Amino acid sequence: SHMATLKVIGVGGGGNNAVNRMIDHGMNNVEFIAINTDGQALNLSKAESKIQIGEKLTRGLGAGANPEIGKKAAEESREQIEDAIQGADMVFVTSGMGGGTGTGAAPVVAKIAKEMGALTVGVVTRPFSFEGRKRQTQAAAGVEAMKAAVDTLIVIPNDRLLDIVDKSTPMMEAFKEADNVLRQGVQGISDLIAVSGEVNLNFADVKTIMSNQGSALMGIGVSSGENRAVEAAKKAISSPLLETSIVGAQGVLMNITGGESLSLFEAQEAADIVQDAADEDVNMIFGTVINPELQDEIVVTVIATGF
Ligand SMILES: Nc1nc2c(ncn2[C@@H]2O[C@H](COP(=O)(O)OP(=O)(O)O)[C@@H](O)[C@H]2O)c(=O)[nH]1
Repeated sequence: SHMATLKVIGVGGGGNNAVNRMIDHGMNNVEFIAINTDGQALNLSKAESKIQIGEKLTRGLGAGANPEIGKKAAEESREQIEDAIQGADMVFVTSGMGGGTGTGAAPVVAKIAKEMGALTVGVVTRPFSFEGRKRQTQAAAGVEAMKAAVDTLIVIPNDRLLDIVDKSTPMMEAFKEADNVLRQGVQGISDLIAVSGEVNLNFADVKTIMSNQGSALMGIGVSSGENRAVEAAKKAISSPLLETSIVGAQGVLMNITGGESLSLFEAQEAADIVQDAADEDVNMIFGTVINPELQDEIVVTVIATGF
């Protein structure tokens, strides 16, 4: 076939939560896998594929906050993990850094995926500041292990969630907003992989921009009316949740989707917004897709790397 296989793997409590919320929202052409030391949380997982790691180590009661326990559980379940991953051309590993299962096992899962040739993308959170300095330091070590294990890594500091809520936004909704990064990135990459464009981008272009690239920005912006293209681009590159800014980006995959009214001029304006915002000359892998069922709506998908 010529259709890449995409899998999303949630490791630990936060990653399993992300998996479950993405499933609830509705995702179609992606295989979800849940990996955990916590048997109860895994029994509540909506993922079609489930891997309880560290069963003898932990008896399904969790790894605690020893990254080494989660790491050992993952390494001891390597074969199960590999069998679950087999067939994947692209693998998204999502996890909450700080704990023992995510922080320790997500890099092992990512390394396993990377050594099977899958384009391996990490989307991990850092703990809130109020969780303390030891938690944040452990999260940092986990983030560096992730960087060493993945093709590219998106970090979402939980503190940024305090910048998008008002005083009454339910925690559930804010966590759904954090998960939207991963979900909308997966959906955009999927659509781009699948849909032929007037300037065509395929999976190999995604690899070009994301293979062995370290830190990354992943964003999407939708807009309508006058100045829609510029505004969608600005939305795409200006997410308050992402640690990495677009500045200093050396590579960028950029796709623009619109109706049949999509003008070359406004696509140029969007690409200029992105190319200038980097404050650098950026290797842009650029694409355009005409979705005739859109009308006055323009969607700008951006993936930046090279920091
Ligand atoms: N955004 C978000 N962050 C989470 C969620 N659950 C946990 N976290 C964060 O991830 C860290 C690790 O928690 P968790 O994944 O449950 O620990 P582990 O499963 O033992 O590795 C926590 O300290 C939180 O900062 C979630 O549902 N959403």
